[PDB]
This record gives sequence, C-alpha cells and structure tokens, in this order.
Amino acid sequence: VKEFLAKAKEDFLKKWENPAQNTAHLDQFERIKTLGTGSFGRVMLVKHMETGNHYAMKILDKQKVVKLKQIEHTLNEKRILQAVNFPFLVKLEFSFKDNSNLYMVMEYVPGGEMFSHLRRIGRFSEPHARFYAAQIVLTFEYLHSLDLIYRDLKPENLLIDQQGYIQVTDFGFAKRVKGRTWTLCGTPEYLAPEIILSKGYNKAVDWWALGVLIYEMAAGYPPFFADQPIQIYEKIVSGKVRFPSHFSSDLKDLLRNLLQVDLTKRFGNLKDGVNDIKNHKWFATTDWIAIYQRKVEAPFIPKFKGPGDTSNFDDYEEEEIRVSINEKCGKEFSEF
Amino acid sequence: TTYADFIASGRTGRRNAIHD
Ligand SMILES: Cc1[nH]nc2ccccc12
Repeated sequence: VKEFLAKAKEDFLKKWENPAQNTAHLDQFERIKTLGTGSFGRVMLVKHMETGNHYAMKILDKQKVVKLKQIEHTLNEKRILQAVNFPFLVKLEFSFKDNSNLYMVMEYVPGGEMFSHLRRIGRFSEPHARFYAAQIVLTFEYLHSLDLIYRDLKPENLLIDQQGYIQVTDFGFAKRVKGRTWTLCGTPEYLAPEIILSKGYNKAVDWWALGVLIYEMAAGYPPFFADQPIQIYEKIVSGKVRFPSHFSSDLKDLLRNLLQVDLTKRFGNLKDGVNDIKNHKWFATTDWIAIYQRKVEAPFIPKFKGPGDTSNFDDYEEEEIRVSINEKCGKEFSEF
Repeated sequence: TTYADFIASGRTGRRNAIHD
C-alpha cells in the first residue's frame, strides 16, 4: 500500500504542478441530453464526433460561479480532477472554456446515481453496502495520501458503472490542504460536527461522511434528517444516533466509531489511520486488493439498451447553451 | 416508523450542497 501510494503521489504531483488546459472545443461535441443540474450549471450526455465516444460534459456558467463565490473551488475542482488517477474516480478526458462557460468532459457512467437506485430499492443489504463502502474507503485513502480533502460524499455524487462499481464524481469542494481548513461547505445530512460548529477541520470530516453514507445505504435513510437544515444541524452535533433493528452489531460498532463527534476517537483519524476502518469486523469479508482490481462480483449490474442510453437517469428540462459574444470573467478563470 | 417519517419529509429528493 505505502509503496503504491508513493508512486501515485509522484504521478499526481507532476500533473498538479503542470495542469492540462484547453484540450478540446465545444464544437467537437454533439449535445444529447441533460443528466443533472446544479446552481451554476449542468451535466450533459455528449458525443465526441471524432471518436464516436460518449462523455458527460459539465458546463459551468462563469458569471454564476462568480456570483456564488465559487471561483477558487471551481479552479480546485479542475486542477485536482485532471491530476488524479484511481479506478473509482471519474476520468476527466478534456477541459476548456469559452466566453461564457467552463467545460469539463468526463467519462460517461451509464448506470446512474447510487441515489436513484437506493431510493427506488429502499435500502441496500449489508453485503451490498459493504461493497460500495469498501470502494469509498480505498478512494479516500488515495485522496487523503495526496493531501486532498473531498468534502462532498453523498449518493447523488456516486455513479454506478457497467461493472456495478462506483465512480466518484463532483470535485467541486475538493481541496489540497496540508493543515486545517475552514470553509463551510458540503451537504447538510453529511456535514461533520466540526464543520457545523465553525471550527477548523481536516480529512476526518470525510470519514464522518463515510459513516453517514454507510448508514444511509444500509437503512435507506440518513442518520440525521429533518425538513429544515437547522434541525439537521442540531441532530448532528447532539451526539445521538439511533440504528435500525436490522443493523448487525458489527455495523453498529463501525458506525459509532465513524459517527464519532470526538475527533480524538473517530475512526480514520486515529494513529492507525484508515487501517482502523479496514481492519474493522464489519469489513472482515472484504478483500481490499480484489476490490481495487475490480475482480469482486458486484451485487447489482445496471440494465442497458446500448451506448448513449440514459434510462438510468431522470429527465431534466433542456436549455439552450448560449455563448456570449464578449468574454466574461477572463481574469478570474485564466488558469482554467 | 423512521422510514415513514423520512418518506414523508421534504428531504428524499436530491440534496443541494450549501455554499458560503
Ligand atoms: C453521468 C455521468 N458520467 N460521468 C459524470 C461525471 C460527473 C457527473 C455526471 C456524470
């Protein structure tokens, strides 16, 4: 492990210090359908004319990014994504920008969001949840070794590929930090107490988020929920967590250590780091090497009608992409 | 049941991230 990560870091660093830029152009892609939306943009299924390959193109409105004060976060996102390389991280194939928008073209993951499947099915079995969780554990181990904090783990950001494996998407809040950081960001249900309490925090927030994810996958609902975020925040910092009767004792124990309000006791943040999670009883049947190599059989393989199929995604209202005649926010995104 | 409470909540759809 240690040796693998060392070489991974060498590869990452070379790209981190000399990021790829302007590797394609809008006109090289055929826009097909919207697969998701956001505050400052959308993600569309596109077809690369020259290769016939399908990709997911994330379009960010520069003016909207600026209004929401997400310039640095957006620069972080592209700089980090173009530099990482892990089997469970979506690949950034191309990136460019025009007068109005920023574009990030990534590998298309046809199976749809875990969110969709989890909500439809209700809840995942422990072996099913364990399969996905293992992939997140390895991914965070990879990301953290690179001094990267992810900060946006949730079913909505995890896509299922053709082999039933996970693809982590959305690096909008990812940041390379060696010390502590203070930005209030993430999703209500997944925010660690440190974040809510406005104090400096670190990679430990990702491990708390993992606890929330595992709980939600196995229960079908998050450990902390309410109709308004403030009420959710009150539950998170309270230090109280109730588990469904069907949760195994091993799962409950893992979750109590993951959803630990006390940082000096939260799994993933102790002196043994990720090993305290990897070696936990709940993960006893998990072969970490096999997971990384994708040789473990997936509990669920999505249905497909062919290339470019979007049946595993919801329908979103389409909107024309207008590129202004004038350059917008050029200096703010010069390094993109 | 907690499940019934969740399904009846306004937070079963896609959850937006919080900025600033
Ligand atoms: C559907 C799909 N494939 N790849 C992606 C990257 C980001 C968001 C959605 C994606």
